[PDB]
Amino acid sequence: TYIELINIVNDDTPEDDAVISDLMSQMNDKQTVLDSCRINHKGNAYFKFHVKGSISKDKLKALNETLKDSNLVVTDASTQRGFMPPNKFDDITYTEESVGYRAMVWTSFTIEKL
Amino acid sequence: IEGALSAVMRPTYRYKELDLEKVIDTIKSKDRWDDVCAAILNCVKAELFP
Amino acid sequence: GHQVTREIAAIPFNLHVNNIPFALEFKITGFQKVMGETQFNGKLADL
Repeated sequence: TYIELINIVNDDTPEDDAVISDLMSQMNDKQTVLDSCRINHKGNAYFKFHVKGSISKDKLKALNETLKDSNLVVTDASTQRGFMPPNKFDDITYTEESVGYRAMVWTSFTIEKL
Repeated sequence: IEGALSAVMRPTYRYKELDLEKVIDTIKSKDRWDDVCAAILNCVKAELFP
Repeated sequence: GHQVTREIAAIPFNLHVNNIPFALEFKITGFQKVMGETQFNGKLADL
């Protein structure tokens, strides 16, 4: 029925703690960090990570407080509804490498030095 | 709301954030300038006509 | 109380009034990301 169908989507979508856990895994994986590395206009370096699910404002603040211990903050976290492009791309255009479905919930994190 | 015309039209406001990093495919696109122009105008047109 | 000055001051007397409660507001960012490339200025260092 209708309620079950929307529960499937909202149950497939991971919750805040799972989103943070997956973000930490991507930050620990060396190749993913390299793929997410971006050089800013000042010669600085920021990292962009694509993580399935969404994080609420209350736990994003908790995430930033956790990251401060590492001199990192999340300057942006945008909740997209669409396909997840690989971390080596900056754009959300659908390619043969994209994972997901057209209404998938996922977040694009921008992590910068404190 | 303030403004004399509020009495003869339906007050209308729309806010949309456009991130060129996510829209523009900088790796493969041959003409980045045109893609930026299209992204901005497509954002405006999509919201303005309705 | 100790120095006299010829103070020729201009006092703006005007008002900006909005007539039509209609606007579409867009926030467009990322131009420097998609219209330019940063040069390899040596290695990445935190200073």
